[PDB]
Amino acid sequence: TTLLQTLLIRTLSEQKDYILLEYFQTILPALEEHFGNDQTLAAHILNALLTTWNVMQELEFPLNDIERRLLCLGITLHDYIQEIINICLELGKRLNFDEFWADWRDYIAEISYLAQWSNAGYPFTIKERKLDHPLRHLLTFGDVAVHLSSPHDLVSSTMGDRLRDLLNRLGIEKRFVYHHLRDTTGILSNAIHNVILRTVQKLDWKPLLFFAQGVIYFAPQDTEIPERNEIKQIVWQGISQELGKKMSAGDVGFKRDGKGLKVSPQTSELLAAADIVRILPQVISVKVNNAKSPATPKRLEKLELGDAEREKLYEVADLRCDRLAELLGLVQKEIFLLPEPFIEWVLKDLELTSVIMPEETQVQSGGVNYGWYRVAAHYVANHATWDLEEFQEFLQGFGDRLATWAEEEGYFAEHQSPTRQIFEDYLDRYLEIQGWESDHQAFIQELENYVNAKTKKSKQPICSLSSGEFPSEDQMDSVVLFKPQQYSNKNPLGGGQIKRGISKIWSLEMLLRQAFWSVPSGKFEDQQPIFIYLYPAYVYAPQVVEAIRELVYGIASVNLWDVRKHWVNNKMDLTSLKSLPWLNQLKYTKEDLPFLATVYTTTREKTDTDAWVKPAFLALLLPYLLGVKAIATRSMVPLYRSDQDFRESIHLDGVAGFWSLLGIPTDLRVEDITPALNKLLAIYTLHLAARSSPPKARWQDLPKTVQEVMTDVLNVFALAEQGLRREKRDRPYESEVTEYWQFAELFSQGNIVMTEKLKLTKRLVEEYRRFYQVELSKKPSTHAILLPLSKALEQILSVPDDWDEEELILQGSGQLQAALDRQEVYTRPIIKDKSVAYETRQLQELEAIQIFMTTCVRDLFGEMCKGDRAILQEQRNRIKSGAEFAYRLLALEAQQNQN
Amino acid sequence: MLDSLKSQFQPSFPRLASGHYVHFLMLRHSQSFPVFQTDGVLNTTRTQAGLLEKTDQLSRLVMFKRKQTTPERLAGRELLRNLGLTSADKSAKNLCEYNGEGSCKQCPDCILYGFAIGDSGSERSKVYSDSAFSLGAYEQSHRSFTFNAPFEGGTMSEAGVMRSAINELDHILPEVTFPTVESLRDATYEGFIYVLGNLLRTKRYGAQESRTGTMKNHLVGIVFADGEIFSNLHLTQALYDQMGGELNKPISELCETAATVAQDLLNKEPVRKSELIFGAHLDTLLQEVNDIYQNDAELTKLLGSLYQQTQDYATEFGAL
Amino acid sequence: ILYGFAIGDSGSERSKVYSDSAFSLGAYEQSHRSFTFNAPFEGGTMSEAGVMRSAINELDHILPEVTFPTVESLRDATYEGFIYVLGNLLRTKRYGAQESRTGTMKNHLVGIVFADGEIFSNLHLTQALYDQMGGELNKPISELCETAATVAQDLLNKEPVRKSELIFGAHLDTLLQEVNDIYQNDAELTKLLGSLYQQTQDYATEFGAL
Amino acid sequence: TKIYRCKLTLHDNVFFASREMGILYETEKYFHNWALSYAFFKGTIIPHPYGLVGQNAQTPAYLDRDREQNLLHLNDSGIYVFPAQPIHWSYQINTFKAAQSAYYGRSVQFGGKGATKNYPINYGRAKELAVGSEFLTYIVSQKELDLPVWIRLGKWSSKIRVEVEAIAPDQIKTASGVYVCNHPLNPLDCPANQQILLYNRVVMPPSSLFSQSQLQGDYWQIDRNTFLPQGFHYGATT
DNA sequence: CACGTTGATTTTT
DNA sequence: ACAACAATCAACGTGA
Repeated sequence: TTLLQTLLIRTLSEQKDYILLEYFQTILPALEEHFGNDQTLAAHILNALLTTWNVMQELEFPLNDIERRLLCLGITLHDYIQEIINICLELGKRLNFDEFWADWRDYIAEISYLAQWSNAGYPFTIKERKLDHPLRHLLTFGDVAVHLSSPHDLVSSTMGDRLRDLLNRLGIEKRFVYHHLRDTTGILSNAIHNVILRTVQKLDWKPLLFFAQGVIYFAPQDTEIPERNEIKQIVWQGISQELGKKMSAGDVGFKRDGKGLKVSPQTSELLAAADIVRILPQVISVKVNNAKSPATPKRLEKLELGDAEREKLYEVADLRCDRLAELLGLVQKEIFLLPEPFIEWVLKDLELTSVIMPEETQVQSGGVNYGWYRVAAHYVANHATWDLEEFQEFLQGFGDRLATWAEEEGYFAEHQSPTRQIFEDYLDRYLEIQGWESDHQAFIQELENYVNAKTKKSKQPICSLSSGEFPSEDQMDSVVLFKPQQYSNKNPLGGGQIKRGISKIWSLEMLLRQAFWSVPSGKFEDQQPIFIYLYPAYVYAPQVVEAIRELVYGIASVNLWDVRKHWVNNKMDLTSLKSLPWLNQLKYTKEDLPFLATVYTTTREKTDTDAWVKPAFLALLLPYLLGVKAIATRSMVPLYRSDQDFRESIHLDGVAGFWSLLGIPTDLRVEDITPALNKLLAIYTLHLAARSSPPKARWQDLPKTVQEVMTDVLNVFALAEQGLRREKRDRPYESEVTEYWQFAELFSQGNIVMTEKLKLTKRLVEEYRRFYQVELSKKPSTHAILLPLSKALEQILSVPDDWDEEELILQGSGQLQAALDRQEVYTRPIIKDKSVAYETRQLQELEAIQIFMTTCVRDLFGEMCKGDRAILQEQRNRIKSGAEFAYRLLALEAQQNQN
Repeated sequence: MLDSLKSQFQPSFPRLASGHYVHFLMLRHSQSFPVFQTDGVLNTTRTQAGLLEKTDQLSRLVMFKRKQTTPERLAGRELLRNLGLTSADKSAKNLCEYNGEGSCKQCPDCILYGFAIGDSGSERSKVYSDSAFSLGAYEQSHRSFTFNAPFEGGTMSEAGVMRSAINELDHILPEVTFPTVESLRDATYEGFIYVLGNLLRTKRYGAQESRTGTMKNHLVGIVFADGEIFSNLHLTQALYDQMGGELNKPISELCETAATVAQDLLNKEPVRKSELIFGAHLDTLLQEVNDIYQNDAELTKLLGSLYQQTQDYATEFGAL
Repeated sequence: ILYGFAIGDSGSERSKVYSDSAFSLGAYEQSHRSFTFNAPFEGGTMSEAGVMRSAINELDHILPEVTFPTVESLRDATYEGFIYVLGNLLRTKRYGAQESRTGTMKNHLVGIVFADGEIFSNLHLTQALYDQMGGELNKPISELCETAATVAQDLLNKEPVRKSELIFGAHLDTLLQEVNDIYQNDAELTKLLGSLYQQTQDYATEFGAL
Repeated sequence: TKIYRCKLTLHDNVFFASREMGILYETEKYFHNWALSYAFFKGTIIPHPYGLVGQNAQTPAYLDRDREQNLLHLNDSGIYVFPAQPIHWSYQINTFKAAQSAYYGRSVQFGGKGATKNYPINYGRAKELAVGSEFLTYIVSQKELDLPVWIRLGKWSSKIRVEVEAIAPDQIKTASGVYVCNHPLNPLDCPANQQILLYNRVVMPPSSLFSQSQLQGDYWQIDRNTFLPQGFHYGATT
């Protein structure tokens, strides 16, 4: 199957949708061959088919099983009467209509009538125009619903008016309704969308169309639109509980550093003060885990503890001291406001009231709180019989004692909730359900905050990822996915505000990315992450959004070695890629639907080219497999939308310059993608031949491989020879001789001097092959193949620079004649052929040697190499490599065409 | 020459920009293997080959504004330190440091090329400039050279194990030309001699300047105007088209064809122009500025006045 | 300190010797030859079991009397630092690949110019020297060193550079002897270069790597 | 009254520090109106003080009559630039550095000792708009206007060729109703007698633009497929 | 503002 | 025969 077939057939449920499954089994793979290569006609027909099928489910009588087939065929033909029944015959058989139903040629009159009156000698088989009624109104609904551009385009007059009078003529008593979310922040935007979906289905709404910022629904006519103040509290509880359980499990909101365990500002809001202290024994059992070099001996050394106490501790210095010291540290640092009510508790809820005086537990410098590492090491020395797991069973009970004790005394605050308030205001600016009241935004506050961003009357920095229209706070190593503390143009110049700002909205989003992508905090940028965003061609059907869920949660981590292997095999037909296992019934049904469908690369090498090789391939590939539109960028913030973005199928924001050197456009139409994939796989299959090692692709050298291919096209054969040298193989396969030549013809395609040099290197060898032919079956050496060209080049290089071209032609042809007469007679095509008189064999040999030598001295040396021996000496090696590949190609072409 | 041009310039540095531009038209010729890199490759961009309506695109080397302005700028600061107008010592009253809080607010570099401390002052660069482009294609204009770094005992092996210290690096070739316009707003006469000084006196650019990267700045004309004249890209695309792509020409034919292409362009651009110093008037102007930069008394005088003018601007209108 | 460093902790230091790629005064075609080299078995033949070794290849080598004009430049030296760098220029004699077998050269210092900034490129001195000879490059090394001296002084009078001292000819072949007298004297050299060590160690503790 | 269709071609790479994420600084794909308004009319109309010092050196003067670098001078000149639509674009991500002017350099951590203040120490990557780009804007004025055929924009004062045509009275027409603007439009410059019904937004300093909007009010159909809001002026919402 | 301090990630047939 | 590099480019906390 194709990847698009594979994803789509999962979304169906056979008990009463089998006819749409017959289409995906047979017409769909032919559809994306003819129509697959702005917008693509295969993705238009697929969304049109699916949307009419979803409209059909509402009809109060079931459409006949014969008529469902007419809809499925008619909706494919619609992009183009005896003068049209033949254009239906040609196109149907190309599209394998036969396999959907063999019967179709009977109904071709109807199938052509639904795709464009009088019968013209072709009478309709379907009983009466009461069956053409639902068919024609279904077909004309899909082919306008898929041309909407935003959820508002059904309340805006341009296409929405006709969608209502169509639905009325279909007798459905449902009504179009929408949601839209104008502001598009990543996972938080996806969560908001999927909570509105999960809410409105309880009103019996059913989504009909999906867009990058929203949904259109068929919803009943007698339903209340959900209240603004209610979907606010629902969507906050959704996001705050889903992130809540993640912080409670410890995979987000906590970070280890040198001053001990830290907690994110938002953890302090989303968990009550009593919750965090009950979770700490489990987060230390995840975040405090270095058994190779734990903190306690390092901390105790800088305490200078001495006094014959040191050995009581040091013989038990272990990870199980750290975990307790880190817990006591974070509770002291964040939970209790004055220390003395709590140092007196821990020193008696543990048995250390005597050994350690209250004030000697607070010793610190630079926040490192050395004193608790002494406390923990006494409790761990006294109970030294424990292992790590029976210790964690202690510390879980110690935390729950601390939690209960703190709240019976009331020693912790009901901390503020600022991210709820700014999130309720984020919803009030940027979320709309159809029939909500709306206000003009006060953009003055967004300017006023910028005008003061570098002035003392701004308390926290302005957001680095947005405009600063919502309250912001300093970036944290435990919140953001990258370095918090680098130079900012937004912070005042020469000020002490060295940390950048983040909006409280983007702070939840970075934490949702830690929680739901499972990426590092403050360190994800060093994985060189490039993000591919799979935007719609305006509209997706519900089955396509389910298909894109099965992709973005299930896609295989690409390895280019076997993508190479399955394309040099299959003779470079790019259609082979359609069938490969790109993934790992639906399996991701519990995950949220991707409204902004993001997939990302991770690299461990340090260069920009090492980052881009998989994203650039995937960003061409997914539009070629699924008809989606891809933008590849380094930005964790996604691109803000407009109708100008859609004017190309792919964008690649700032590819390593190998892209531009190859002359591939950094934005591509659907007509450009198969040229581009051919050039990208051609450069990968040449780089993985030379400048690679079998386990190490060395993508840091792809800029050296491209610059050589572009400078002079014969380097394609110089690299093929290096690959033969690494593989320790003495000659290319028959496949390699046409592969590396189709690559040279591909990279030369636009250039006059390269097409001239590639035509010259063939002509050069095709000329000496008139008088010399070593048979490749005898396993000859690279030198034996190049005997006349090596003796031509050595002549040009050895003579004084004063001597004429017409002297070189004579001296070198003498050396060719002298060399040929020392080889065995079977190698000499003109002399071995006894059919003609001896002086005429001599005369034909002499003029064949002369014309070859004239091409070497006139065209190879004089014109191409500028008549300069320095410029020839640099090329001697690649001219030789190019001529060996030319000789083997001319021989492979001869041994075929001689039949 | 210089005695006639003294009328054109401002008599002292103005507060507001007045729209007097003196434009230096140059060909920067590569002399030994410069490396204009960022991100580990020679910087390149796709461009149209020339102005005459081509379908034909061309990858050309780009020398960014930073890569040419900073080597000019820093060659001025070391001259001012050698004249003793500024100092490197943290205990001196005329300290200037290139980027931090310790930047001066008075010296010629700070007023002509600008500074930004924060609230304690900033000044806009009066030397305007553009990113320069190779006249020919990247495929014609570069070569890649291997480097290695063995043990001092002459061997890639030490103690029986190999060093990983080999790689390629990418270099521009010893005849590649980068057509350039540098432009100076609202300058005093001595401000023009300081900046024109930097253009003629600095000689190395790009990475590895300790070992490579000499360029010859051939000045081709000076043009006094009410406004911005044309871009480096537009001059380069005009110059390629005047040659029809026969890029293999000697330095003096390439400079004289740039002098007539500059005048062909200046006639079309809508700004009024007071003076057009080209040819034998430029070669006498260049001799008359070379004569300042070779004389200890004359140069200490002019640059002393520049200092005073910029110290006076600083105290009257500048950052005090 | 003088030639710089950039590996590991404790920072990086820029070379105070500024150098540039040098060019042959003549064309490649008049200035090189390709020589075959082979490697037999010690038994004096290219076979050890009847089979061939085939260990035969070409390499290109620059001919004798091929001349490379160049300017080495030294910034911000002490007097002892000048004696060290100038010592390297007079005391080195092998350059290319395969030092063990090849690549001796004769450095004739033709001038020393004290300066407020950079003078001409290597390529520019080469293109001036070729024009002054008219391309008639088969002239003896004494005439070639005397032609380089007059073109270097012509070019220096066209450079926007204050020139404090211009040591050429009879003053330079005085100075070259006064520096040979350092490098042939065990006490004088130890003292001078020992002072340099202190100067460079004090630079290191005051401004450099501490 | 007069309207000029101005198309902007980048003759070198343009950078604005629109957003920052770790080592990466990036440029939004729309040129903000107020940036282009000073690029066109600063020195010709709006004053251009070479120096700043004080609060005036880090506080904008966009719409403050008390300061010289106002965009309000242009309200009185009867001129208004709209923001810029990208017709064709590309990005280059290029590193930039701090110079080691001294012979000895130590790589210092930002915020470390000797590095405790916000300055461009170390290095960063700028996502610039590239030479391979073309943008479209409109200037509307009440007087024939001597527009400069070259402008400079952004963090590095980068050259743009402006090629400009006055849209003649034979091909514009004036109307009023509900219209889809389809050009970018700045919400701060929106007067009374315009109201914004729908918008799609591009979040950007100093203030967000609309990339697409539906408006109710007066307009000029300047060619058969674009509709430009009439009566916009700098800061009209204040 | 100026002193002090020192843990983390997961992997490219 | 055998290497394709090698390093460096904060993130807070606390007291005055």
